[PDB]
Amino acid sequence: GSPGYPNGLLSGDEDFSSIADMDFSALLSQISS
Amino acid sequence: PSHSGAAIFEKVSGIIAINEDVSPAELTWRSTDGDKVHTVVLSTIDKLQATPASSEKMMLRLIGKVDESKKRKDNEGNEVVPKPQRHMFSFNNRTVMDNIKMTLQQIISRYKDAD
Repeated sequence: GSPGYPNGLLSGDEDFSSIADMDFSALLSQISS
Repeated sequence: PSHSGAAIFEKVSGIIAINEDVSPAELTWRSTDGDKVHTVVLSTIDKLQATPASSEKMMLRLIGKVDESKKRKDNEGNEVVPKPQRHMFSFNNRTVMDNIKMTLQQIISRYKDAD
């Protein structure tokens, strides 16, 4: 379609690695519900 | 073994380098020119987690050393344990992260035996 610029400054920079820590434990194990 | 490749840290893209033959080996991220620099001493690192080739993500985590024997409890007496800090690096290829982690993994296993 059309390219765009993603924005993610709703806090800072270190606030996305706290929720992306719940992201990393599901990748090495990977379970389907 | 390559020790150096290409990594992103804090949304600023740069190049990653491993520091051996030095005082305890350190994983040094620098900016694409190298005006910005971050350093990970592996004698202070316990674990490392990287994004699989099946994962939508391109990243590499570095887990720091924490003292978990200082187990804390809340007002009711519930176990609240302080967690280690992890250092992430974004990548473009899985063949690099697995080669950086490979070296790293071989560095921490030296500080894991402590001789």
